[PDB]
Amino acid sequence: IDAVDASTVKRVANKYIYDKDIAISAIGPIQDLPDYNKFRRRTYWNRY
Amino acid sequence: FEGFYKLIMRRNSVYVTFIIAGAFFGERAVDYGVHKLWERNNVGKRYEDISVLGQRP
Amino acid sequence: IDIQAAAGWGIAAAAGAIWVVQPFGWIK
Repeated sequence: IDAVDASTVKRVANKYIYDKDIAISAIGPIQDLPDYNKFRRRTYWNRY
Repeated sequence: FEGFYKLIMRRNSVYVTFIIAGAFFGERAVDYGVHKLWERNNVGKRYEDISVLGQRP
Repeated sequence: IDIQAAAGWGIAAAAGAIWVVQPFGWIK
């Protein structure tokens, strides 16, 4: 646990989160929930 | 190889530069290739192909 | 994430300027 520093978190997040496919499971009143494509775009920041 | 490749899909600033460079080189190559085919299809009809070019009298 | 991004976006801006304005010959 102590070996997980700020640079380690960023490396792992880039391996697993950055521009990665996601799975979505929703139930109930979910018409206002954004579509898969919106959620997929929000996996990366184009300003960097 | 991998150095530029990993920078292009990871940083939008690098990707934007890649788009700008591709537009610069891609358009120049097309312009060069179009002109070469234009010259090949028009042999002997150019301004510098005139035989009497330079002797008006 | 701040200095690297600033350097990257400045490089893109410089590349865009050379692409829009072609200063070939002015490089003397």
